[PDB]
Amino acid sequence: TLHNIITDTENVQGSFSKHEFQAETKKLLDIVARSLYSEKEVFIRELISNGSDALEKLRHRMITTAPMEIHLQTDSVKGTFTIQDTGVGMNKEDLVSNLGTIARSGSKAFLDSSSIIGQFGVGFYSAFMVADKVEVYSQSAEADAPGYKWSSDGSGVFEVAEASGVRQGTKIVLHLKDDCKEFSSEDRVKEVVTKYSNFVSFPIFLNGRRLNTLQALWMMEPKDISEWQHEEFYRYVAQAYDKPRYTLHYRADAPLNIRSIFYVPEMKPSMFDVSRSVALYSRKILIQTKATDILPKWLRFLRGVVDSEDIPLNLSAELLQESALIRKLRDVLQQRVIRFLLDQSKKDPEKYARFFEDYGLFMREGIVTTGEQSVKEDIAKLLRFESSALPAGQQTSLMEYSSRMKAGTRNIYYLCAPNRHLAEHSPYFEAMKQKDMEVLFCFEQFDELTLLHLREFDRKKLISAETDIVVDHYKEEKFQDSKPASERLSSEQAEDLLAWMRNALVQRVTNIKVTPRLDTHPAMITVLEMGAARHFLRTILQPTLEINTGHDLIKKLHALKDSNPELAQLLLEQIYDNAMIAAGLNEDPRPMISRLNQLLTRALESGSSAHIVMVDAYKPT
Amino acid sequence: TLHNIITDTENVQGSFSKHEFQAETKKLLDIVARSLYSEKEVFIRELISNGSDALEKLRHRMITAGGDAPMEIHLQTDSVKGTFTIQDTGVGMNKEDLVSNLGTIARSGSKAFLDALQNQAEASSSIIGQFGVGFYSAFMVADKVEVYSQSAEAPGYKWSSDGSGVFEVAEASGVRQGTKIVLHLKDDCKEFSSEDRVKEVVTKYSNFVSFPIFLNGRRLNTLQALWMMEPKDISEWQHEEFYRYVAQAYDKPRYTLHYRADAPLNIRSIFYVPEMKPSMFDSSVALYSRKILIQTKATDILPKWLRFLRGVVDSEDIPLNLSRELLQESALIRKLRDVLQQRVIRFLLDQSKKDPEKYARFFEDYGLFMREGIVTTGEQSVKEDIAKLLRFESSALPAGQQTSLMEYSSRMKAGTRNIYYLCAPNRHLAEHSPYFEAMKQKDMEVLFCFEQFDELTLLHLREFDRKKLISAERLSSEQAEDLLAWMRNALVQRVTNIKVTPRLDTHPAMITVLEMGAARHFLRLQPTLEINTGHDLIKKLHALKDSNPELAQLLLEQIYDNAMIAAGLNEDPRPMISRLNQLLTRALEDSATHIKFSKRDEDGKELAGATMELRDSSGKTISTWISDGQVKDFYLYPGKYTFVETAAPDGYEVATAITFTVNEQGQVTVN
Ligand SMILES: Nc1ncnc2c1ncn2[C@@H]1O[C@H](COP(=O)(O)OP(=O)(O)O)[C@@H](O)[C@H]1O
Ligand SMILES: Nc1ncnc2c1ncn2[C@@H]1O[C@H](COP(=O)(O)OP(=O)(O)O)[C@@H](O)[C@H]1O
Ligand code: BEF
Ligand code: BEF
Ligand SMILES: [Mg+2]
Ligand SMILES: [Mg+2]
Repeated sequence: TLHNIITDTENVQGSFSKHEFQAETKKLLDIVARSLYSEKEVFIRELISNGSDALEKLRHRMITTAPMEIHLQTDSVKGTFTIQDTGVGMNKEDLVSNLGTIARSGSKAFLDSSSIIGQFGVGFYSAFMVADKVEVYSQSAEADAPGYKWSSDGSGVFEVAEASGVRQGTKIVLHLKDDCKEFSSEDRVKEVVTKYSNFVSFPIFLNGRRLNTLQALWMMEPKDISEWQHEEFYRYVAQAYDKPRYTLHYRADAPLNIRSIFYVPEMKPSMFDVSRSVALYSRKILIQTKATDILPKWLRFLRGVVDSEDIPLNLSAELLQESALIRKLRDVLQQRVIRFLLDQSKKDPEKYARFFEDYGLFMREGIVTTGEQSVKEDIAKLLRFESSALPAGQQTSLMEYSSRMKAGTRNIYYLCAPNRHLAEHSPYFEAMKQKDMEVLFCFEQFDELTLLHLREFDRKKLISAETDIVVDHYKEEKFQDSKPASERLSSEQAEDLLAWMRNALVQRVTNIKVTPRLDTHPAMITVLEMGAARHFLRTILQPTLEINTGHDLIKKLHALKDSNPELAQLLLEQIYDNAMIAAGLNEDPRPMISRLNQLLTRALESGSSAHIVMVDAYKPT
Repeated sequence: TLHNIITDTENVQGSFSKHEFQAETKKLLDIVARSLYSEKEVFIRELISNGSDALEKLRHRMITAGGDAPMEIHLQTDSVKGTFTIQDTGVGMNKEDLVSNLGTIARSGSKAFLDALQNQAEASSSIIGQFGVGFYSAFMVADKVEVYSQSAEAPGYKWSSDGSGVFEVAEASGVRQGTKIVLHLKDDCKEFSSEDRVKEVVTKYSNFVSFPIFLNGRRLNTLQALWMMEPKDISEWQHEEFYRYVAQAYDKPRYTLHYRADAPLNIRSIFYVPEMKPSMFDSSVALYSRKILIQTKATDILPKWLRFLRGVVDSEDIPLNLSRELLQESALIRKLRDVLQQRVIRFLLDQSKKDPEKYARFFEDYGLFMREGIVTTGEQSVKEDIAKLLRFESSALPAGQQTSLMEYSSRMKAGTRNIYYLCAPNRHLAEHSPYFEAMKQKDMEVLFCFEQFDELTLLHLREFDRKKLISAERLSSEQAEDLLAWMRNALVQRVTNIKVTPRLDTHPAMITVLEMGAARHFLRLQPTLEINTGHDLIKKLHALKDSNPELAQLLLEQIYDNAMIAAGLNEDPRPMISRLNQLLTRALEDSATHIKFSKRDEDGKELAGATMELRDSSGKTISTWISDGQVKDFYLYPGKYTFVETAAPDGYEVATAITFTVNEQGQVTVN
């Protein structure tokens, strides 16, 4: 039944020889040049990072005055990229051991400055991605040493000679290959600096002009950032022209080190873009997330930045193609954002209402597409509704509903209608008012779908009014009519009428019934799973028609079936249609307009009238 | 104002030494085992790739120096000891090859083997390894690695290391032909001694590896790489099954494209379009190379608008990043994306011919993707490529029938080069557009674009076929004028115009709109109601406005609402139902009493030309008019009034004023 081959069979014979690992240097160089970094442009990042590190080491040495800066120069005529830093520079032994040895990083021995970027000992070789020839001039700041020129074609060997006129620091000259002339373009080189190296701690000059490098706001003390600095920084990170309506500046080292700023734009989101967002950093250097989480999909409306020292970097930079503790970070961020937004609702409900109006669709999306019930409920805390127990216009929440529920109660009742007036005057609400439960009023298009997917909240089942009305037939229909029996059809009249209606609506309705639960309305359509039926139509519903035998229209229909039978049927058809529309279960309303106009004319029938008459006498002469 | 210190101030002084690049072996091992891959689980991919390569070399040897051995990769987990073991029955390694290949970073025996083959040999395209580092991925997850290997030539060996710069080699007995690798897993990596976990990783990366893969004596990879087979030797049921696997889906593909080509690059690929339409409540095309997963969500190979496709793309010669989970930046990959874009467009176009019906359903479901593509791309040539897939309706065609921009370009009058469209919520609002009524009479055909984002699509399209798209953008004569003047006051802030028109027939009124752009924002407004003065409800409305003003208010409101519905401008009439019910009950049951006034001669025939006033008991003139040879209607409320003749026509005597009373019961008396 099983096919295995692996067995404990092997035994060592005699002694072992010991060996050291070695390297195929030529092929390592090729790997760094062609196979290590997925984008050619990052040689700029790597060289700037090296210059920044050389400057940090000098700064640190300076404590134990001169300028500390990084210069870039593009010669589009000579096809040349030059970078020069005023840092510690390198001696002969340093040029040989650090530059000449792959995976050797002098920026490690440096152990006494979380400012140091360099780690791997390969970044420098990225120059050979874009250059036939690389020359290095370095002057190890120190009374002893002289200058040096380091030189290589990138294959196999390199040569070093003593040099004069070498300024303190290091200059590196890239003779660009014809493939890569784009990096002798000033506009091109500028694009790259501001992409990866825009938060570097020393000034960078490009062809004599100082680049507008920035402060890493996310690393700084939240209380020291003014609203205006956030406005500006938002515009930078979101590449936007408006300002944030909310700003969340979150630091933690709790489960994981986190330094982050999130913004909600003041603009409403584009509906085009919704169907068609935060940057990830470490050590002030950009790190890529294409095809990665950081935030869950429903929080893609947020803009801003996340930095976490617990995220390891691969040898290139990207990495972000993971699920480890990213999934954790994402869960932490989601929780914190929900808490932030709940707090904004407390502070300023009216402002939150505007937020919810503009961004609520993201919450609904999040509830609908999550499989995790606890997450659905967390996000659900952000939803807002009106209530039958609160004045019109006043927003409430599932939490506040829960806190008004009497000790006995175990369900949350809701009603979805286009607006406050229609909900308040809904036949489904009239029926519910005979009970003493609070009803949530939900006015937005996908609120019902949302609550259907939510299903329950804090162990309380969500039930639509329409559903609850149906369920009550299968319990005690112990409800009394709104009007005394004198204002209703007698039983004999009700039965006679119903039997007529059943014949007139044979294959349109499952059954027809009187209900004591209506007041203003002549009838209503009921369906057990009303919400799901409404949802299905967005592309027969064993519907029940329930009539109010106290309503003027119903009573008139009773008469009409024996006086103008054809008019009675037209009326009946219209009452059903009106109940289907009120139920939200109506197909195209256009084909009913014909009947309605016809009905309207036949209903509306002048009379006879009283005449006052004046005679004009003729004059004589 | 500039600051530069870069100057040619250096000079080469004296002689120079030549030095060879070196390599810090210790640190480099750490880099592979720590800082190379996004996930630790990837050591399983690498070791299986190596077993596949070993097997492939053995298979190649036996073509020529034939012999008889089964070709298999075996994995074993031990959850008590915390070990992961992989064994292949491939070509194995002698002592020299263990020291050379395993002991030297970036040395690849498999690469050398590849370089010596005829490019035509099958092993040329199935050997995976290139870099000579994949093996060091074991130290990511293992404190100790043991390799037992027995070459196919004329002694077994055990290679052993902790991964800290040294390794040991000793002779070993009992080693089976091939190679066995035993990982003693780190404490934080013990999950790879779990069978279920290892199974997840094997199926993720290595499910299509050419050789049988066993785990704890059970076979895993039962899935053959359909994209490498001849399109003709694959059945519809194989596609359905493969689709479901590769898309993780449960429906069938509505469309299947099996594309092979050796052109800009080796391509073996299969694309599917799902049968199920997508929505809000919510995999991609995967990238492979030599049957191994590179990216579950391929990024650079397709344009974003084709993200609705599922399936797989495999290329043997696509340039891989060292991590094997990315592609290098490449002009070849750019060309590939362009080629695929064109192939899929070509395929969908062909499908619109073979079955326009089916393609019509496809365009309804996925058309938004095409519209997005046209808006987001910057190449005019490609915009017009994707635009060949668009369907609209036309002014020159019946309702509900689709046409392409090409078919429009077909029918155009010989002396013209302009594409006229009109983006409307619906057909009614289109056919009755002022701007379109222009193009009806003198000019000719207009595209009707009802779908959302149809507008900015064409705006972004700009130009198609070297041509330019441009948006083309009873009751008497005084009874009616009276009615109109009343209507403008009850609907003061609902419409910006009220007209009278002779169409309608069955319809008492219709809504028309000038700007379609507005109407969208409205259901995203300045309507124009137009009245049929021959319609019974309108003539009823006319009569009730004075007689039963409150009833005529409901009726008016209803006629307006009914017209907005008939124009598709109000899709959810819930706001009107309570009112409509009031209208019905009141219609089936006025306060003002109808009073008809006759001015006559001595024979009792109606007399024109008399100036008349009606005044109330206070003396106030309520109304002044001239008799015109027919009866005059008034509607008065309870009180006392007087009809006064203020001028008689020439040759007639002025009659005595007539005083009358209307009471609360609607009965009238002359006093
Ligand atoms: N501009 C510079 N000035 C001084 N030292 C430098 C400079 N650039 C590189 N180095 C030295 O060379 C080493 C190698 O650089 P690189 O290959 O990028 O590795 P790292 O990851 O250490 O930065 C560094 O560790 C540093 O000691
Ligand atoms: N299971 C095996 N059987 C025989 N040879 C192997 C096996 N695994 C690895 N090798 C040899 O070791 C070399 C190093 O493997 P690896 O570091 O993955 O580099 P590569 O990219 O060449 O596969 C291979 O080129 C191959 O010659
Ligand atoms: F700049 Be080093 F390679 F991290
Ligand atoms: F498996 Be090798 F490093 F490509
Ligand atoms: Mg560096
Ligand atoms: Mg390998």
